[PDB]
Amino acid sequence: IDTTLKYKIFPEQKGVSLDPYATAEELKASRRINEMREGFTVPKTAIDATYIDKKCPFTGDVKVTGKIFEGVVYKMKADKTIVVRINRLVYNKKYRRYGRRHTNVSTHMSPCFEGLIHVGDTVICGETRRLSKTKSSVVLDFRKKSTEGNFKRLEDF
Amino acid sequence: TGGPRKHLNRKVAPTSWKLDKSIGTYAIRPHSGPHKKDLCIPLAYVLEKFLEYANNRKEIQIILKSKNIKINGKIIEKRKYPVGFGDVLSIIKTDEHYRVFYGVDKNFTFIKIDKEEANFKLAKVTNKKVMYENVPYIFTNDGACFKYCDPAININDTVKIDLETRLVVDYVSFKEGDVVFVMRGEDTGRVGIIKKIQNTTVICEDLSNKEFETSIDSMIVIGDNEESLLISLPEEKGIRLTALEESNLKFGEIVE
Amino acid sequence: GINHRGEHKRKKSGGKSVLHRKKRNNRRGSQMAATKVGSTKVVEKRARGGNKKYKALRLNEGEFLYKSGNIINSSKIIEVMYHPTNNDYVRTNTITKSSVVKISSEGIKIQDEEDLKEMYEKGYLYAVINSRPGQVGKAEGEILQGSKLEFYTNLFKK
RNA sequence: GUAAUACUCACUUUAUUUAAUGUAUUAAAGUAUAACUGCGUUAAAGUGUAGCAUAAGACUAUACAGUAAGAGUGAGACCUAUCAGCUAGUUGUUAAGGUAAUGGCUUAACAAGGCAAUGACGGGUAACGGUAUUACUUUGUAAUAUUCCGGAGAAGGAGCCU
Ligand SMILES: [Mg+2]
Ligand SMILES: [Mg+2]
Ligand SMILES: [Mg+2]
Ligand SMILES: [Mg+2]
Repeated sequence: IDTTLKYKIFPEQKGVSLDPYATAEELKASRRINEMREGFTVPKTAIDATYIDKKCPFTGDVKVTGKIFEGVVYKMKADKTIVVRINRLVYNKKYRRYGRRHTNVSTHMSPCFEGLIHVGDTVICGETRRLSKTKSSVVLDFRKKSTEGNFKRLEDF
Repeated sequence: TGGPRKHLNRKVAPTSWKLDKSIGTYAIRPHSGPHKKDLCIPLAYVLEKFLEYANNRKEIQIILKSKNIKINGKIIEKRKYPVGFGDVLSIIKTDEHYRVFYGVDKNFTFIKIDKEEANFKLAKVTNKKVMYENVPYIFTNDGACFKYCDPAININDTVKIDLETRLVVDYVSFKEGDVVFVMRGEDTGRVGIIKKIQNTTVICEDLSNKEFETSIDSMIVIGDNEESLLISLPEEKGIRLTALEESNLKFGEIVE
Repeated sequence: GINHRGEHKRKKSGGKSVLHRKKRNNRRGSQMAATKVGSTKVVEKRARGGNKKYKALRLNEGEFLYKSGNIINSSKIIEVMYHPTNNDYVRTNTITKSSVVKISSEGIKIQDEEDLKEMYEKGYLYAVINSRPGQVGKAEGEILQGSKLEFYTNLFKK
């Protein structure tokens, strides 16, 4: 029905059944939206859109259980995958100083956020069950890159 | 290790069994039952160590096969039967009855009670839903199912089992300002008055006006009010004085 | 025979891996059972801790549901029209999950719609399977109606 | 044997199986082979043909607790630059098969991804990991086959029945 995602099977959702001869608005009011944890809202693009994804947590099957982490994006080249860089500090007991370590975690990107998220801004994720060989978490919310000091003209004031 | 384990070791035995870590090597691994792994004890240790009725393995079979031992109103002849928390065991001869709960120093005790208390039993609800053909059900801690009860009993309230007709008789609801009993955690055997109920813990008050916080799963309310006192209390009443006052009673208090 | 372990694959960085233990019985597999069309045949399986499974080697007279009138009736299975992942199954006539077929319209009592009328003059109608044949042991599905018929018929052989 | 997938700690399993235990729900005439009796066989080890031969047996289903086990995520851990580039089921998307179950775990089609001086990829070990417990100490080091918990193997490799 929508050609944003190329299909090899009929794009319907699980458990949501209706009469076959159905209008566009009758199809639109029957999309099931999942429930979330506290502190998180479903986005505006999760409701008005028409896509069907198996792995997106809004209008999907995967339930998020467990901890919640954070990071900075590193790459956005492939499809529905982004690489989140996590920084932390370890403590050495002999020299009594700190070191810097880093990890890379590939996480699943929902089709709701399309033109918003760029390179170099924070993402709040959540851990789920396993989804691939290397994919285990899901993007939930984002914030823009901070603008502390930049050239501001008089119209920027 | 392709299957289950059947041998237990004396060094990893629970310390609340009051066993000696001397000459023995193995200990009795008890059967699966209604209680958990922590609140259960084997029966053969009760007739040997805590109660003193037998000396060796032969005299254990004599009392058990004579069918006088009555746990929760049922005769039992297996030495591996687990005696849990809160159950009442009795002998048919000599009219001796006991209630089983912890002492003050995280050890098992046995307290002689009366025949008016020998009838009933207390337990705590954990879960409730409606089963097949529109019949309500209430599930307790030990795994008994009960139907057609009062609708005022909620998920966390306690019940009173008659133990002979197996019918729910009385219940005590869950609220603040109730007397409480604890059975797990780092603090066991404390008896307290509820002050503040949080979503996961409870803020309580001892009889010595102290304070402690404890998760909701580890407690059981025994009475709604101080004047209720549905069961009989232990002799110490679970006060568990600190090491400071234990250092104060030995040498006197510090004069200032 | 066929394992489902993960200890043999390469790392995330691309370096080789090394094993330290033999093959376990916990992760144990089987071969593919391709369900054909013919005279009916069902064999039984034994799974872990009882729990018998049924596999079907040759299947016939699958059950289907009419969506508009909401009744269920049996029909025969004639041909396969489309299979999503591998296009060679249509020449060997194997039935798996989500593969559309061609069924007889004898016992079916249809309503009067514009699209189904021309095929209802002949004996044939269309249906799509929705159950795992090799593990449940029997096929069930839905009859194509409406815009769902508009989607699959662009993918036909023509 | 394994430098980490093994081990320790903190989390998840609505993604899963469990004989013996506890409390509950449900259902309820016909058909073989042994031991026995009797004829035998081969150096040994074992095995055969009869007596329509003849006994006991075999032809309910599920819940919720309770024990036991499987599967995931993250963090920690020896020496080496006279080892600086490495990887092609390798990284991802769709679909199916298979398992008690998540998952390139396996297979079709398409795409070009994935990791690195915060040390990738290689080489060595006279390398089973923690722990109870010993020493020496001014923010902590060193030993720990030895008590206990956990993992792997039965001359070397592979395959399978109950
Ligand atoms: Mg015979
Ligand atoms: Mg391929
Ligand atoms: Mg060691
Ligand atoms: Mg040898």
